[PDB]
Amino acid sequence: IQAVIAEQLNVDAAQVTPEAEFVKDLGADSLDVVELIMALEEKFGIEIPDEQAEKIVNVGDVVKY
Amino acid sequence: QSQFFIEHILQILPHRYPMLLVDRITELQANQKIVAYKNITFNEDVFNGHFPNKPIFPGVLIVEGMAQSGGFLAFTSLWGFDPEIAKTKIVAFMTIDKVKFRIPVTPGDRLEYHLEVLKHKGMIWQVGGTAQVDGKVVAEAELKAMIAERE
Amino acid sequence: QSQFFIEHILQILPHRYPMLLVDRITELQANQKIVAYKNITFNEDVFNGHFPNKPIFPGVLIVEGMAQSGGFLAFTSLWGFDPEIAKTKIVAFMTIDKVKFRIPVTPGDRLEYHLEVLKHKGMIWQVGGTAQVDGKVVAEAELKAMIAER
Amino acid sequence: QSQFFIEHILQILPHRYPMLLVDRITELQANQKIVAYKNITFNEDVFNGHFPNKPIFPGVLIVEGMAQSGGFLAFTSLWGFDPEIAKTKIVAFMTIDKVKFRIPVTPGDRLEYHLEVLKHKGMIWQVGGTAQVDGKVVAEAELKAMIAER
Amino acid sequence: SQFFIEHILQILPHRYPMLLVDRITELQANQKIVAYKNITFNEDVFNGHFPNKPIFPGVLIVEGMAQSGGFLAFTSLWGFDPEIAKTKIVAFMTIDKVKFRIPVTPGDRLEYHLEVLKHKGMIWQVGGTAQVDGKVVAEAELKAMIAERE
Amino acid sequence: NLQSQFFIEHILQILPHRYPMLLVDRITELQANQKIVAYKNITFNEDVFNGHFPNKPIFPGVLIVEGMAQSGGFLAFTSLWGFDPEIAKTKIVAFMTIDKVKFRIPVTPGDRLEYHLEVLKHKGMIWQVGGTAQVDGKVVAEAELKAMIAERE
Amino acid sequence: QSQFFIEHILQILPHRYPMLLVDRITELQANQKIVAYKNITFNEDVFNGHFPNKPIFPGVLIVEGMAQSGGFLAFTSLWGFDPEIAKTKIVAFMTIDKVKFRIPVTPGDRLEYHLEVLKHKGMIWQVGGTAQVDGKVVAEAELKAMIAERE
Ligand SMILES: *P(=O)(O)OCC(C)(C)[C@H](O)C(=O)NCCC(=O)NCCS
Repeated sequence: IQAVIAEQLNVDAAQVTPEAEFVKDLGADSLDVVELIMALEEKFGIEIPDEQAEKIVNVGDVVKY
Repeated sequence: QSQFFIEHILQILPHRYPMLLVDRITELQANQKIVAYKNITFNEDVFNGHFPNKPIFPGVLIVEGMAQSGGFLAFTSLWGFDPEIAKTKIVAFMTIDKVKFRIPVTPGDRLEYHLEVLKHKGMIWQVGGTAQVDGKVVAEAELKAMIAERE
Repeated sequence: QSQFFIEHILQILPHRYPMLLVDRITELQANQKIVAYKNITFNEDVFNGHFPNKPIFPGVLIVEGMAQSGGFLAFTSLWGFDPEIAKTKIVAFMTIDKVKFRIPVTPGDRLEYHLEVLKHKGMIWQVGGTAQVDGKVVAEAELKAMIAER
Repeated sequence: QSQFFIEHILQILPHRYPMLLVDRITELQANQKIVAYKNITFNEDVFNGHFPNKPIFPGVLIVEGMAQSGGFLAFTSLWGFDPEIAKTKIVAFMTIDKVKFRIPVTPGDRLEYHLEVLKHKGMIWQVGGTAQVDGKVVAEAELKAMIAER
Repeated sequence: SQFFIEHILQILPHRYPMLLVDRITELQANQKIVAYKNITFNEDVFNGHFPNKPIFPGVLIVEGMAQSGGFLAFTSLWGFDPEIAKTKIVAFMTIDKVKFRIPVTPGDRLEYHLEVLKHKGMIWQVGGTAQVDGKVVAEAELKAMIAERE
Repeated sequence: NLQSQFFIEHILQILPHRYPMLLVDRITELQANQKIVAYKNITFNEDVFNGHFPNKPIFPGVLIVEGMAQSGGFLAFTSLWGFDPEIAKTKIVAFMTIDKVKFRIPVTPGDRLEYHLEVLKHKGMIWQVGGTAQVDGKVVAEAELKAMIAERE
Repeated sequence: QSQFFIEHILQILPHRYPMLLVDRITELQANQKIVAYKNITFNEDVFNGHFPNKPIFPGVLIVEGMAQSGGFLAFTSLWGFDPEIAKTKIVAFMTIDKVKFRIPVTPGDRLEYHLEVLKHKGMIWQVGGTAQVDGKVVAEAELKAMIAERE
């Protein structure tokens, strides 16, 4: 779940900590967010509506999903 | 239908000359796959420039035609054959991956687009497949497109 | 050769964009017949005018592609596939007759030209036949050309 | 009217760029004849290909300009100058016959279309005549068209 | 003193779609030139200027006057010399006293009437009118300098 | 209450010009009745360079003038009606006179051709504008234009 | 040199109107990187079709312009500015990957190409980078090409 968030946004998993917010801290694009979400649905099969999505702000908010 | 013709394509896709690069739909399975094609002829403006004395259909335009074919699958899977909403919508390339160019395409080829839905999610469509001439794969591509409001 | 691609055609005919209306020769028999085709696509500038919202390949351009094919037959029957000689000759079409338009041609069609020699004496060539889409006659015509020095 | 300018022509014919090949109508006698013309200039896309360094107006396009002229004659004979009805009909061309090319047309020519009604029987119109530059016949043709609904 | 498009091609480097002189009908060295361009609807410029209202752009009238003026300047010094023409450019420096009075439309013959106002070596000042059917549609005064193709 | 910046979709709603005679891509400053600066990007992918000239692409001087007229026309129209697309369709800006034009520097693919125009005289529907075309701060051309707004009728 | 104008580009690349999508090279380091650009203007035929009343420069043409910039980089890295050898070579692109489109490109933008060499070995070149408008990344791409003899 962390080597995934790392590889999608060209960081190193080191910076990816429950603290880090995708936009403000990892610099995720609108495009980057769309692709990250779709890549977390692929890794372990699941589905995350844009209801629930929108108010996911940091990696902690999804790691409980 | 069975086949869809240029008059139907024009009602669904917003693209116009010289960027409408699909001539006919030969197979269409909603949310699953589409087969379509574009005829390649010397009487196209692109061949003045690519290249003088050596007409070669540009690889990136093969990809564009795969994308328009996927967009036609996406429009009709979501909204059926609606000419009216089509006029308020736009297609936007998001990503392109795993592009291989294997064989040059030239005037006289029928360039066929074979695309299958890899994943779709509201207005986001991930398709992939091949482009083919005479049963041979001339290119491969995988892409994501968004249907967007023209506003 | 019997099958000529666009690179070979360009070395025989002087027509260029946007008046080169033959893409490929699939069959050629000296002094007998030729089979060739033009692919029809929406990505052609002619469809901007003929007609908005209803793209239809003009009938007179079907005839022109028949003339180009038949001229390829005449030239080839006299001098073979010789690009240097082709620079020194013009195929001048004098008459067109018995033109019938049967079915509209549209984008996505492969427009095939089937021409046979009806009569040739010296530099004078009369050819006739059909244009076909998917085994169906969409137009017919006959043509007479004289070949002269360029 | 007898004289028709391009803004009038555009309201009757569905043809647009690059297939509108009639610029002005100088005489129109219903059911009888029509005189129209197209200005030939180097600034046309067709001359890029026909031919490089030898600009010649393709004969088939002369014939298409004759056909557009005859269709204008046919339509206005039955309905006069009626843009509303014009959006309802097609002049569909069936046949072409007795075409002869006599003199090349080049940039700087005023290509005049002289068409007379040869037969009008129902919705089938048969027109024939000449194309002229400076009072000389450069081409001749007969055409058969059919007026039907759009 | 009659020059046709094949002659004009050999003197002026302009090509499609910026070659705006079809024919030179009168040429007096160091004195004047009369030339024209045919205006047809079959020109790409009318797609933009304007949709449903074809008007030949005034700046292209001036440009055709400049092209006719350059032709006169060059042939006055070197006659009809294609080979020296390849090495020269008529570079226009200033334009003055331009007046547009009558719109030019498809079907017009756009005549350029230019006279030499001043000639001193390679600096040429020409001026005159553009005309359709004996009426002045525009006026202009141009100054150019003949220089080496670089 | 006119904005100061306008983009191509705004330009399309005011000027009747279309491809290939729309020669303004973006408007960067606008002051009603006073001045306008706008620009056109010059790229090799323009049809005009097929003719002008083979192997030596050079943007035609008259098209520089034409792009300055279109900018002045945009300023004339928005000064009299604001940003009013529906009224723009009923009005044409008619070129009357051109004066005092000089070509100093050639314009080529890769240039950003800036139009700098100011009002020299405004008399009802008659507009006299004048200024320069510029590339990278250098004056590339000079011109003076008179136009008159009347009916598209 | 490090700056090349359109007449220099014409002597290296065989692409002609309407498929020459690089107007100027502003920086070039052999075997390292290239910075080039193309002006976007409404006066381009693409915009008749893509789309009516909403001109958006096609993403596949941004990629094509990145390829042309990379090809110029590859060629001049091996032979410098040599028009005579350029007549005998073609930079054939085999693969494209990892392309992303972030911001639409519209009339009036200066579309800049920023490419670096990721790997090269003889005739095999892999380049990668971004397309930029006003210092913002509007696209990114990675391309593989083989230099071959012209024919
Ligand atoms: P977010 O929902 O704001 O996503 C932004 C999208 C996916 C719309 C994208 O990042 C974007 O704004 N532009 C891509 C533009 C493009 O694809 N241009 C190529 C022309 S087909």
